[PDB]
Amino acid sequence: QNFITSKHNIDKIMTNIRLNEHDNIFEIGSGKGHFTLELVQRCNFVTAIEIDHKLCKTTENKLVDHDNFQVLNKDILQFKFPKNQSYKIFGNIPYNISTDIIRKIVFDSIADEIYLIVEYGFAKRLLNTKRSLALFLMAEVDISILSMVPREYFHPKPKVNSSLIRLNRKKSRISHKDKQKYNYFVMKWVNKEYKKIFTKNQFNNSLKHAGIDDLNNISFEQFLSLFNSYKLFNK
Repeated sequence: QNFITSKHNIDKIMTNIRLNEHDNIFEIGSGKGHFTLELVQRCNFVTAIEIDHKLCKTTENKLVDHDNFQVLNKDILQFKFPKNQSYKIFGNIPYNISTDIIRKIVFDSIADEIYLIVEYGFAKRLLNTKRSLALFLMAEVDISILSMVPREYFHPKPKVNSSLIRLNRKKSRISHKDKQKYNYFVMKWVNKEYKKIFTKNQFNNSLKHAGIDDLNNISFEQFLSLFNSYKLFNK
């Protein structure tokens, strides 16, 4: 629900999306095909993943004059993305499953660049180093809010505005080796269960060592410093 159908608005949004003629794209949710139509004209090939079969049909009808696409009536959460292919993602996604979609495409796909339209508050949370999802994502991708999408652009009109965000894949900051240890550290840190990860002395030394003077506001680099100190203290 909450589709964007004004061509005028669609163009303004596409203006911030820098996908090119040679990129293969996976669209999360096709809606009635309003963005799908733009993507196929802009990009090399588009694979739209849509759970609702009627929408798949509508999208298909809207793109009748295009050949560089396919619509798959599947569940994004169960979809298996390519493993030896360069591709990007775009998605005007539902708030209710935003968290699951993003973990799915960031942790279970190798898309090197992802463009998503999410609620304004959700987007802000993804950059908040006090939250676990943000800390897990920042180890795999860089995140940036590109523009604000007014709720008037949607229908039904949501009660809050949205944001167009971009996630860029980068070399993981956490080795596959420190996976479990990182997951534990993140959770205990966001829950402020400091005692389970640092003795009082290690805690203070780690903070000064990371240059953190205000616990209520730490950069991701500072958090990584903390995780590194955590590793050192524990063999």
